[PDB]
Amino acid sequence: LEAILIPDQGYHQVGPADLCTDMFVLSVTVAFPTKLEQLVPSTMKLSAEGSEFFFYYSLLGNDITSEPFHNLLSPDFEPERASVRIRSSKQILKAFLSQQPSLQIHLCCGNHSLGSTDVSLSALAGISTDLDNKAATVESAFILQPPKRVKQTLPALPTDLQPTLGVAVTLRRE
Repeated sequence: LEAILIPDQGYHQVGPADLCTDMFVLSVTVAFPTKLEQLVPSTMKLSAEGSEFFFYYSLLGNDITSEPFHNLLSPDFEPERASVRIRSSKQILKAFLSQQPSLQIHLCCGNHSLGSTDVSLSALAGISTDLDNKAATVESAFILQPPKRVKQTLPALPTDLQPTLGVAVTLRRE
């Protein structure tokens, strides 16, 4: 199963076009970054202003970049939503989402990743038990991790203040 973009119609076909004809909307919201400064080592001194950061992920092969921000201590980040339209059948779409790799969201500087988190799209498929009547949403604050630590250190506990990003993934009929 693959999501084929129909450029003139602005949706992605999942399944046979003559059998799978229902319209769905898959939305990703990113919001409320916290403690992003902890993704940068304390021995790396950034100048007060002049840096530009943003968030990136890929949604069904579509590149999604947030508005830029310049202060890791206070991103002042307005919540941002991206949505893709999908023409499929309820059962085919769930199977497709169950086979997808995790949604990977990066804190970026240029083309460098300062940290990333994974959001399970197969978990969204599992809770999509009532799409005829209610949209299904996977939502939480997800922990951001830097790309490469040199040595193993004592892991942070889930109760600890770590870099996090609010991520909500919602699936519904159109």
